[PDB]
Amino acid sequence: EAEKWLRRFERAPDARARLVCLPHAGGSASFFFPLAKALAPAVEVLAVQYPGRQDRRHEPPVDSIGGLTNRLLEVLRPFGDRPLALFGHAMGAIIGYELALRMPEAGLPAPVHLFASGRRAPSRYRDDDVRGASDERLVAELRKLGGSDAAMLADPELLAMVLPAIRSDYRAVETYRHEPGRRVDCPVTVFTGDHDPRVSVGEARAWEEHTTGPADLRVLPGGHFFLVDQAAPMIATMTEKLAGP
Ligand SMILES: [Cl-]
Repeated sequence: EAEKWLRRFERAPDARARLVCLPHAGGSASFFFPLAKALAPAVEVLAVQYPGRQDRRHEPPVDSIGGLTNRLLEVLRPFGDRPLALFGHAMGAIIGYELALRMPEAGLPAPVHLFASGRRAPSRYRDDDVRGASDERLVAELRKLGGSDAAMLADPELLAMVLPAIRSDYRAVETYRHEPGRRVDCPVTVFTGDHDPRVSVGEARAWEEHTTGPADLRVLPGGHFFLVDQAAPMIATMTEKLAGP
């Protein structure tokens, strides 16, 4: 079951760290294929494939962020024989955070780093009536990813197969409620787009309130999907953070 959830596009047997990579609500494991190539051999990428995406399109979407986290903790166990860092974008950032919080009590060594991309701090909310994604937002964000994910849009048969799950997960993201007063103990490095309407700089810096460790905010040029255009400076930052304590 572990490799149905986790895709290893580039084996790196001598890697000093594994990086669990969690996509946004629309995204699939394949989004992270170039990162896997980029980070190996020093870091081994484990790209997460949520139920309902790509090859898992026939599976029902998860019941909640809580449930997804529960299921992912069990899946990550076999991979705990080396240090785990988490990278997540938007929805993925939330799950990354919840994983990080739960890992030690679940019987995994504490994560070595949390990279939170394109997401306001877990304690930060907005009174904006956003309880899910509009169809126009959903499609816009798929197009932005390019690759196999954007390709679905010219494939209405396959799009029909994955839409229910993607919609459900966007609703999960807005139904999400953090546990107040919790902090991870690992370093948190925050990536955010300078003109992302969904994440303000204050909201991004507020991740410092969710760790007892160092918090490093990096604002990069771009919107909600800045990470596509800004992969190089991000990868430079990630490789350095993961090359030391
Ligand atoms: Cl999302």
